[PDB]
Amino acid sequence: LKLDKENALDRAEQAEADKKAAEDRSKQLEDELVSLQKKLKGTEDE
Amino acid sequence: LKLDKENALDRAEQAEADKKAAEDRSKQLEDELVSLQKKLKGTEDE
Amino acid sequence: DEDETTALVCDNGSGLVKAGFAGDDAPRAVFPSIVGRPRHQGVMVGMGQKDSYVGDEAQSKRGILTLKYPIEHGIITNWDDMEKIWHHTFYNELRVAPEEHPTLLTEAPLNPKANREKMTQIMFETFNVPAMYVAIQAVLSLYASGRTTGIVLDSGDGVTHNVPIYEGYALPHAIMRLDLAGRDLTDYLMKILTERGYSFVTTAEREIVRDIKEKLCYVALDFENEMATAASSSSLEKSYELPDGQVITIGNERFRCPETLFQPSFIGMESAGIHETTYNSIMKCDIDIRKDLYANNVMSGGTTMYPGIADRMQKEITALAPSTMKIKIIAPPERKYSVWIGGSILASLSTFQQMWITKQEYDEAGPSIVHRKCF
Amino acid sequence: DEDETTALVCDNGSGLVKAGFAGDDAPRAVFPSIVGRPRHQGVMVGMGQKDSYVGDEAQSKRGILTLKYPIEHGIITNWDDMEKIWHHTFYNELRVAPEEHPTLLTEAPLNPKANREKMTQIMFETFNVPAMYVAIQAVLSLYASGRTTGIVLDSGDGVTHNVPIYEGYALPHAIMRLDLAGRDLTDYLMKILTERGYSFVTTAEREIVRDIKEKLCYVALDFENEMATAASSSSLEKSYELPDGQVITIGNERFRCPETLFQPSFIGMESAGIHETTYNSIMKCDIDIRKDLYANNVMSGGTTMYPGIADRMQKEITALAPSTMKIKIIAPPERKYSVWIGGSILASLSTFQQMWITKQEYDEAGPSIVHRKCF
Repeated sequence: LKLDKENALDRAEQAEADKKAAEDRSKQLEDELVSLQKKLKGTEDE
Repeated sequence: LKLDKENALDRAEQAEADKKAAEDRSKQLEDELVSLQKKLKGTEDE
Repeated sequence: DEDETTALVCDNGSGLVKAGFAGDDAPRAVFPSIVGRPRHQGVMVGMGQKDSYVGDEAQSKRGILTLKYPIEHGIITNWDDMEKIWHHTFYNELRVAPEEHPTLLTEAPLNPKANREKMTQIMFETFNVPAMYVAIQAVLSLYASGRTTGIVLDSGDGVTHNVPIYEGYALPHAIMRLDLAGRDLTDYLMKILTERGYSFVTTAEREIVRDIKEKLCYVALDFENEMATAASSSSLEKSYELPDGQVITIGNERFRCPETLFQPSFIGMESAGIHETTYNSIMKCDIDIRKDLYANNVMSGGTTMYPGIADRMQKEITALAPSTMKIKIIAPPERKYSVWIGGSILASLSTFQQMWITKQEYDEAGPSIVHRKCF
Repeated sequence: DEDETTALVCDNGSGLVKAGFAGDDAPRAVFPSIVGRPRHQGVMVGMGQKDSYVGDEAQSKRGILTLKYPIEHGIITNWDDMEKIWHHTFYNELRVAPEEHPTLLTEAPLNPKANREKMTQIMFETFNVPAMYVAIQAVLSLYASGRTTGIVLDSGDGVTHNVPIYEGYALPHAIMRLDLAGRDLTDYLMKILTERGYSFVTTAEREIVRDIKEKLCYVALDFENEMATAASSSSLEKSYELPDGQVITIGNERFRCPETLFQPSFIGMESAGIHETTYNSIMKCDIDIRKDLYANNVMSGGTTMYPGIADRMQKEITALAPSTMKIKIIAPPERKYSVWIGGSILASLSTFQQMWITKQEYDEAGPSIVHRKCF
């Protein structure tokens, strides 16, 4: 317990830091995907 | 410390679950982004 | 502690108020918009006991306090209490006296005018701020969210404003202001928890319920199927520990309350719900605008923090929307904190240094000046 | 209750329905175009509560109802609700019905074709009318005004048509359809009254605002002078008592809303304004026509009741029109009720008795007959 709030907190913060990097990638990838899909449909329509 | 561990832990586990979800969402989006990029390249070439 | 006269920024909602200095990416401190007053006389020695409590003080001693929120459905009606909140916020937690720093405050596009007049007047006449600027919450939501075009659903505590913006311009003919907000969800949750045997009727209890809501409740992507399951099995119940050691659980109530956003009739409001209200903001706009608004549906403010709201809203708009169009909701981690963040962004833009009311123009014109100088 | 073997007449818009029988000079009654429905679940036994309310029932009980309007900018889309409105209108309140009488219904000149087809069909198939005739509002507006020649400014609830007639003939290329009418003015006033601290969101609230507007608002002969004073002093404000005990006063907003007709940009509309559309309906006609239309500018429909509108529209056109020539506005007490009156005149004229579709020709041809027999 003594260092477990710290181990859990460091895990939470590291996971949150990675989550955010990955959530920001998710948003970037989704926006690119949607725009790319719209480009796809743009070209498919063409 | 149990309360701090428990709060840090709910966050450690949720953050790890969420970072995994963010990595899986960003991975699936990256793979789908690539599928859309390839499908777009397909429609651009077609 | 600052080495420049950066503006101080305060996003004062009907619920919570966020504050920090311009140039940061987050508020330095968060307080409820509350001034608390005791309804009981303390007996024991060493119990504090104040005539009035401000912000976090009101919450810490709330068990015996009436908790007054000076802001009513977006407008400050009690200016004395806002002075207590701003003194404490700027002077004690941000550690900056407004006398040497300009200040930016925010309001909704259809927020009653007296709000912008008092926000400006209080900072100039009580705090002697060198300059003021009342911001548009729609702008701040877009600057925090990385957009110039989109639907702003600022879902605040007192009101859901709902305004479509295109290329940095308002499209006012399509604003569909809704009197359904986070405050009604807290009140509804107190009532639904009462149905389950856990009555919440006091101000201290209101704050307990507010905390329960934020951690336990969600909207559900399919209300009827989630309801039927939650009403049939303990697998969808979630517990919460109350301050006195009692434990409360929430079943289909966990979503029936949040569902009020989609079904406002639950609190007695005449409305088609947040998703039709949002949709009303995207179809009313012009034929060459609609496509860009659908693809950029932007969340800011709180309630946007329900686990299933970004996905249910995207689904409901998609269902109402024509085919071909791409429907997407932007629901950033800066959720609930986005308007404050946008305030920081606006206060520091080089393009916005001429938008500030100085404490010269203010005194020559009087409090009404905010009408011509801000927006 | 009536024994006169005459035609029946109704003017049906997005707000109100005027109705009575042909041959008289006024409607017998005016009903809201409303089918009301309860928006609450009743709890107590013996509280009444209908499944639906019609017309004035819906408006009188509106505090607890959601009010639906079947007509969209001049077109009936909810024919089922109009059938309910018409049943009440004819059978319950006017005390006369189409089953025993020929019936005339009205529409704008460019109104989508489905409107006249359904108006003809419902009177023949659900009311069993012996005959039908769908009339042009422009025709009726000039008959009721004593004209064969003139500009019809038919400002209704959902649309203003702006349509010239010369010597009884249509001049259709000069019609300036405008998406601005009494309902949009009400919505705008709700938003600017929100700015004053009195938010109006619900439909019951919309009806409160429509009452405020009809009694307190005006356009002004000189907007800028009234505005500068009204925006600066309480001497230009007028009080209204809201049905909850509050008192609302309105200043420059009292005229800014009505001003929208001259400046549609106030509600985000792309339009030159009612006085330019009037001018173009005259100007787009041939030069030996223009002079007669300038001298015969005819108001019809509502909004024509705003103080300063008959004087202002004449000022705005004479200011654009060439000199020597006389520009005149016709604006009789029959204002807003003149379309119904024109319907009475057309239905009863002997010169019109060959224009009626009988329930002979209708049954063999179907609803498409309206395009063979009416216009």
